[PDB]
Amino acid sequence: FLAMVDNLQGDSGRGYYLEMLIGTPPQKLQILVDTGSSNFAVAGTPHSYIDTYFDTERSSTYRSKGFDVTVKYTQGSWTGFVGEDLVTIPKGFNTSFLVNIATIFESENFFLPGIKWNGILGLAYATLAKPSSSLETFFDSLVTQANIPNVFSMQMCGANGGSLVLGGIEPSLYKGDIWYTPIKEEWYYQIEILKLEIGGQSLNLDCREYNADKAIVDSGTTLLRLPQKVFDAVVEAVARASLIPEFSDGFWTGSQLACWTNSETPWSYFPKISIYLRDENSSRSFRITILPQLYIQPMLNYECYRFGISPSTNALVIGATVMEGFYVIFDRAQKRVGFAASPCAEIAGAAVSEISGPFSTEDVASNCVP
Amino acid sequence: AQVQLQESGGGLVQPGGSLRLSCAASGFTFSSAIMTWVRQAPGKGREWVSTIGSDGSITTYADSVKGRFTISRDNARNTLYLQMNSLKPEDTAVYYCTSAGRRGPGTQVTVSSH
Ligand SMILES: CC#C[C@]1(c2cc(NC(=O)c3ccc(C#N)cn3)ccc2F)N=C(N)OCC12CC(F)(F)C2
Repeated sequence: FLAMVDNLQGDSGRGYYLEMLIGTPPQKLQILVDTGSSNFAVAGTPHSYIDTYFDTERSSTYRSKGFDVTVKYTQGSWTGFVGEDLVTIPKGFNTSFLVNIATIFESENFFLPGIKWNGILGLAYATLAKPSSSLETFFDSLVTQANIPNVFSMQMCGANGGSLVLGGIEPSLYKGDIWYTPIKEEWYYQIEILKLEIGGQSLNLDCREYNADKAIVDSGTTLLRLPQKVFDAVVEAVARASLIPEFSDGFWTGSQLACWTNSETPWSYFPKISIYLRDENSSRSFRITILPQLYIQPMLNYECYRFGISPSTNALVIGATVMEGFYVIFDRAQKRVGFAASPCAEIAGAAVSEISGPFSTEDVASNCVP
Repeated sequence: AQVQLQESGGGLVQPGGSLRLSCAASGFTFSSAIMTWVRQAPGKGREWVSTIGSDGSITTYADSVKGRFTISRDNARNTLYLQMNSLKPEDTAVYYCTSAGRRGPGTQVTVSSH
């Protein structure tokens, strides 16, 4: 897997993207690694905020399925043709693999300004595939055809680049222990949250709050997204834990940046945020922890910062805000997500994430999903 | 989309022998699915054999069976095939068909010299 180390480019705003070679002769695209969807969907015509797209007419091995795909979502929508073609992953594999491909000809809040990717690699389960779960996924193609385990792992380093290890775990990407939490439902990478704690203090919410409709692990969502009730409670604990004159309301909702003398950094006065996850043994949990530096994110004479947590509707999305702290292990063969502390997850010689365990789950229900 | 799959046609052959495997599909639009043949012998690693794209024109093979095996399909009959000539004892295994995550039960191929 050393061939797969540092194969990702980007940061949490560009996205983390992988160089993918499609068709014959090969056309090089930059593809967003997206654990929150299940289609290989690429740019099929030219379009604003992209330089390249995949031209299906210039590939002699391309084959059209003769139908279209349509995904409406809340932000917007995407529409493409569905086909098949040969792909390689040069930082990874020698050989080429025959896969399904959606070529996007029309969209809305899809290709948002300042992205460097011109497609999406959906690495979630068949169940999310569109138009239906019978459209074999890229990873299910690659497991079968490349003879790799049914596992991949991801490290983001933009807190530059990162690593997508298809096939396994690379030991030089983590130190300390992997802790694994069960995947509750194979669609998204849906996992069970038992508790959020801010500055040592747990929020006083029914653990059900953190899992209606779902808590997921999604490389394809920038921020830590929290159901409005949860968000509001995280914001209130963060500001009470802070003791220093308040942030603006505009800060907390994405509409304002807070700024300091390029010198007096804001990290010393903000609390830790810890998300507790159920271990494989249900009596036990483990906690993944982000310091201020991952959720109070930098964007001449002043350094400015955005809040790295936003509200959602039906989902607690563990996005890039959190995954930027951890080597995250998508062990589909064992129906579990693993987390270890990322060594690259360090700023000014301090670790910006922590993992520890084990703790008692004798205070929370036997199941926190509704 | 209940992708149901059922392979047939394995058996016990000699070195230099031949077989032809089939795989019947139901549950899904066979005519629009990429179809793959994989093999598993006991005590070994899973090994890809061959893939075919949905309209049949696109076919790839593992170096270990290139020019000995041929994959084909019949869309009108929702059936996948694999023709296997020049059989070697290393070809021994359970051969199965996989699509979208799902597989049938498999069919046994034994190339015994004994
Ligand atoms: C196909 C697809 C898809 C999407 C999607 C994601 C994105 N994501 C990004 O642009 C992005 C940028 C920076 C980072 C970092 N670090 C990660 N992701 C864009 C359009 C999408 F459409 N992928 C994910 N995970 O959730 C948003 C959706 C739209 C949807 F249909 F709800 C799913």
